[PDB]
Amino acid sequence: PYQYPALTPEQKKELSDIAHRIVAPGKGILAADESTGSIAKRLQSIGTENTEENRRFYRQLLLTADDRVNPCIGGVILFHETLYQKADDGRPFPQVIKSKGGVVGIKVDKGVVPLAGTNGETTTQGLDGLSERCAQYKKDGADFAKWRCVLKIGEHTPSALAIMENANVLARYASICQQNGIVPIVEPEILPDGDHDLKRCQYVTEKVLAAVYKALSDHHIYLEGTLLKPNMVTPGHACTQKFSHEEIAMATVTALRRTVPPAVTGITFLSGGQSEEEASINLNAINKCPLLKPWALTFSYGRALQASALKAWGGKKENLKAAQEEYVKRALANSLACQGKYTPSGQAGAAASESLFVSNHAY
Amino acid sequence: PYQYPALTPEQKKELSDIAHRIVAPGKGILAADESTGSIAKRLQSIGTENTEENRRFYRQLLLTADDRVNPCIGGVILFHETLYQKADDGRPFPQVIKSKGGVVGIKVDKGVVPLAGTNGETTTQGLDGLSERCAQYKKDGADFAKWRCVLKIGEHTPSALAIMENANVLARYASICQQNGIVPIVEPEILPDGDHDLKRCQYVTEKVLAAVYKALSDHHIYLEGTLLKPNMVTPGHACTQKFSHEEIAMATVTALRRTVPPAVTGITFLSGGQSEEEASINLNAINKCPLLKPWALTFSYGRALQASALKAWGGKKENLKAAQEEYVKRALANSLACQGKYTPSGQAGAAASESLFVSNHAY
Amino acid sequence: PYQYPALTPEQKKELSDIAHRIVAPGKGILAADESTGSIAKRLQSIGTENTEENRRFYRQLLLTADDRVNPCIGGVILFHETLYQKADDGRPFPQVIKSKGGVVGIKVDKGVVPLAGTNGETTTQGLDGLSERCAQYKKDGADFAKWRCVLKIGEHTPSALAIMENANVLARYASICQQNGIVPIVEPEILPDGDHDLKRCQYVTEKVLAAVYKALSDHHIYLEGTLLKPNMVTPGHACTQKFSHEEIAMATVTALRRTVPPAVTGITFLSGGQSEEEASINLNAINKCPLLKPWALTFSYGRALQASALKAWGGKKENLKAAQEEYVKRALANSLACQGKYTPSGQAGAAASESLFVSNHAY
Amino acid sequence: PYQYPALTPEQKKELSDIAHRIVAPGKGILAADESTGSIAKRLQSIGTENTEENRRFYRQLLLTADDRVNPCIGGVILFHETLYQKADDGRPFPQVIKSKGGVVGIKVDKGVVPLAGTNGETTTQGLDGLSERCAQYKKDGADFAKWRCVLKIGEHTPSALAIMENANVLARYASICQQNGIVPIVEPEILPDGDHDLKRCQYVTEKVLAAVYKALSDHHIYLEGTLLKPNMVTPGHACTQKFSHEEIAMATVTALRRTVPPAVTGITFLSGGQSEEEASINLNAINKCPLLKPWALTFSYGRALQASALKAWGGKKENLKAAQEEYVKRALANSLACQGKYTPSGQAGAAASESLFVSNHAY
Repeated sequence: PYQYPALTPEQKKELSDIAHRIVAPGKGILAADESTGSIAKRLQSIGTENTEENRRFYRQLLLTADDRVNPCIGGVILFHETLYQKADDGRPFPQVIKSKGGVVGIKVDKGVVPLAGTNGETTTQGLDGLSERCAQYKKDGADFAKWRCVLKIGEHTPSALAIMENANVLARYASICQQNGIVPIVEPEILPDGDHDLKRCQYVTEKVLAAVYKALSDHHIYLEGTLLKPNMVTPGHACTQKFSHEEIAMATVTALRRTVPPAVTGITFLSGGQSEEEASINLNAINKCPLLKPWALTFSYGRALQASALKAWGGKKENLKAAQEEYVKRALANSLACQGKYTPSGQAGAAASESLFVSNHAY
Repeated sequence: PYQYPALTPEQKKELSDIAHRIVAPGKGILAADESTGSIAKRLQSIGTENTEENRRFYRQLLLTADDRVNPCIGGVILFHETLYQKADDGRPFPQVIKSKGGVVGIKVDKGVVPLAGTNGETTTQGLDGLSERCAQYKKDGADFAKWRCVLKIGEHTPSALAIMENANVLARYASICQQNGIVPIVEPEILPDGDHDLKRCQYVTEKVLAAVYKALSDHHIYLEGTLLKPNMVTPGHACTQKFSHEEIAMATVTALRRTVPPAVTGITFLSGGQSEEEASINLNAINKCPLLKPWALTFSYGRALQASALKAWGGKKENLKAAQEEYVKRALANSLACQGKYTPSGQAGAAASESLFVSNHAY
Repeated sequence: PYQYPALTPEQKKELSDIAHRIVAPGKGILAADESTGSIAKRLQSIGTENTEENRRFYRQLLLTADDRVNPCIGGVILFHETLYQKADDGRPFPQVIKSKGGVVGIKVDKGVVPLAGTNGETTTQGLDGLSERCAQYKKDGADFAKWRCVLKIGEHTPSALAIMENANVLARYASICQQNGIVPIVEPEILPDGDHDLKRCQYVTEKVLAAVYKALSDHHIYLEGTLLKPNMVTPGHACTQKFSHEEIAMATVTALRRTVPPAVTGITFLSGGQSEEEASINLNAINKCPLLKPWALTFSYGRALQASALKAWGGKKENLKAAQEEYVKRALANSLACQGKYTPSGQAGAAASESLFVSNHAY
Repeated sequence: PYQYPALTPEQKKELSDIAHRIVAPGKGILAADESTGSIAKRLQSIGTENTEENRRFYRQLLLTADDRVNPCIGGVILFHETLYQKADDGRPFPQVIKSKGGVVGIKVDKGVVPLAGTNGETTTQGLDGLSERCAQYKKDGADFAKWRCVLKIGEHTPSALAIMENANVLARYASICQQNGIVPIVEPEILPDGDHDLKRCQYVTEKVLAAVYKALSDHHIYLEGTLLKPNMVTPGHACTQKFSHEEIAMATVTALRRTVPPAVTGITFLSGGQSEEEASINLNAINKCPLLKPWALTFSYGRALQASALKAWGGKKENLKAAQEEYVKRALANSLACQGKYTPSGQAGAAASESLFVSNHAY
């Protein structure tokens, strides 16, 4: 083939630096990028109305937690709206995030759409005018993006077509962002739904990740200037067979070692329905795994960092402190987990948990 | 692989019928789908202002030509705007088109965007919410769509990446339309620019078309419910070597016979910068070619059906008749061409022409 | 991509001519290329010993049938051994075949080998020194070759890997033969085993053929200088649902029309276990099918042309005449079938049969 | 996709162990697998006759070097013939190799063959009955194999077709060996010929390696039970621009970090025409490179370990000692190089050399 560089050494340096800061040792990402539709089902759980102010107050609640949270959070994924909101102190949220030593990210996909002649499979859209949107977001302080593709395991679910099509769109999205100085987080999520065991998930995860990096290559994206946000290798939510945390940890790092090139700056796992505690224990075990792990293995959790905080808050402005405390707890635990230093459960074996939040999806 | 039908026998029948009527013997397509930006450079050639009324009047000029034009035009490709305009008689344009026995089409792509780490190569966007747009257009009377991808020949131009990426997006676009009862016209256009000869264009056209039908297959689209709008195989506009019309005709039908399955209802060629006359002569020779041609070989011209009409009109409402006459001339000639009955030049050999309209592109 | 011609116009002409003669109207191919292992199970059915002389006598029996057989047989596929044998009259068999207006072919693959990490799937080998072998066979009078790949339908049988791998090896084999002036018969056979219905076979056949022509394209083979030897689209041998001959005929020509380019000189079907009579009736119906069939639709049968002859012979030299008569019967019937003129059953509908010969395979 | 394991945990363990011993810290591989044709041009350089005894004596010369060589050589690649020869002491060569703590390997490909419609490109054959040959070699003491594919850089040389085809055959070869308990060394060699610079070689090497691991994945081979034998990233032999050893070292480990998964046990570089000394200095610098290198970076040299020894020997049995001394020198240097401990030149920068041996190829 032939060489026409996509990025200049200058643009390349820039992308590597951002990618590296987000995933610095002990750090992870807060994914607070629920669209108004999904946060609605959250706010609604605590009988609170889904109003812009309520959404703005809760995002603030999370984003203005005390400084114990600073060394733990490398980046925060925001929804478009929140990226233009302000804290009570009149500071735009990207400002409060940065001031606390965090990098701000923005979700840029426009949801999943059905794949015709498939068994309920899906791609995701959002490429139209993505370049323009990325240049603006860059101007407005965001340094990394998020695009989520969804795969599922069924009798004939991860259809090649889905694998090929999803891998290719992740590559297109990645290419566009890099051109605008935004570090793409590539999120090929294989859903925990179904009663498949550990090994079926590992096999499927390995086949999917292989396709994804080949696509990324074809499309010529600069790996060092990217993050990977896979699912951990776990049994299906309906599988009756039990597995320990090092069974899932071993399965996860193996799958990862066989597919993602060492040049990938880091992989930030999604929790997919796991309880806050269970999600921490698995991240820890992953980091305790004996095998050589050439990339940062950290977190990029949403509800796994938010369940207890939301529930503590319960819409009452009066519970702000108690809520923020619940979130800081989690942030600390996950900063420990992503270092294999998580003190409770989690350790080159384990098998604890207890909390729970999943739905026909996973997460 | 595994069977999950994309279309029902009912939806399949529907798509075949529409595809077949558009390309019935003696018929072709008027591509009158210039966006406001390109028609602007047209109107401007005849020192007329680019106003909605002027655009509406000129579209009307073409669309209300006398009934001699009815057996010649199977379909008309409209731009979004015109699809919602009315003729002086208060009739929506889709209505005047249909009443004259034509099927109305709508251009649905949102232009080309650069491919990073490529030599000025491009894909095209417009997939975002394409399903929704297609359902509406269907409601509003359109039965087929148009999406144009652009490839170019250079020292290293038709890069696989471009070929693969463009082929795949044509397949995605095709899949979505078929799901909404719209017959997709697949337009992989290889640009006439460069000083390449006949054979380089044939080779490249063969490689591109092969990729396109494989993609179409992977994506499971129903071929019978599609039209192909390729370029004819011609030397580059800058090639100093001369070729006869059967040299290009032979080169064109060969390239086509090696790549597009007989199940494809018909191929409607683009003129790409050829004069009205030259475009007619080549279409005719193509239809005079001795080889077995299992699909309709017809036209889907824009400026090759409009040059003389536009120039006759020259903005003066007074020249309406003289202008419409110029267009009807062309329509007749092309109805003859697509039957190998075109009486002037054009015939299993030929080499005439004379008119001219191309620019860094081709067309 | 880039142009480095594989074949010269001279080599191209040559390949087209051979391909066209084999499949001239009314003609088909006798596949008499059983290896010593399979003919052994044949000879053994009629309690005759598998000796070189017995094999040579029986091949002779077939190859020296009276002149009524001449306009019916365009080519004969021979096994390596027979290609070097002589008829009683001291004439090398390639000589008696040619003198009777037939083209001689040679099987050049070296059987199937297992595909690792697959459900009993297989490729086929024989590429090693294939070029050398082809140059010799060419010298020794053979003008076309045969290479058979085998695919099967199971809960997860036509695995992409098998499809991709088999398609690619067919392309490699095809490329080598064309370089040595031998017209490759490409044989992607999907086995009749399993209880799948008509539609599952059609879907699978369509997916396989699509892959095969894409591969062929990638590998740059000259289509016009090739023959295709697919399976007809039929239900599985274990399917309890009944289908008429036009159901299978319709299913077959549809599948074919969607996948193989009109440039392919002809498709010579394998019988795969069908009785001599049933095989004739299906070929006929196929040729009676109302749809446009741009290529020769003929036969390339083995046991479907030989069952009755072998059984008539029964090892006795005394029954030579009665045996040859049985074969000539079949040859005539199939010459009629491949013209849609087969007078008994077979006709744009039908549903007759009665004879039988299949085994864990199909054929 | 779907899970049908290729290897059992037992077979998997076995392959990992062998792979790991060959490439243990400080160890490398002696590639002494010249076919009779190439060793002939060697023996001939020192005006010695190419007789079985002369070939047997010289192989012995290398294989019976004193014990200083034992910790340095993890494996030895032998040609078929030598695998069945004996040392003067009546010991089969696989025995003397093993007794000295080495693993014996066997070259199993049958050379390169032209790719039709390509610019002098090539695949390699040797798959026919490869399984059988591998089972025998296993019985006869070999534990790893070698298969070499050759790619070249030209105006349009690394044609996709070549890349795809070569990658696929490496995967087929790898699959077969693993099934027979033999650790495949995968050798996609991009030839040093041409006047291309460092960056063109890096780009091409990155594109080739990406294709190779995707193929390997598709074919389901077990990475941990494999070795990679790439070329270092260097300018073309005809490039007039100069580069330092860390320029080539940096270029090499970057290219490697972007493409080969950390699960690959180790990469054993080929010298490709570099002098013994230059080859050592580059290996060292590679190991001195600041970047994270998750796999063993060692040597698998032929003439780069043999030049001086052969020349010292000069056919005279009398010079046995002086010759073996020259080889032991090199072995030691390379054991140091592959540890970044090579004491002369070589160090996170350098730019020395001086010796020379390349020909229209590279090596």
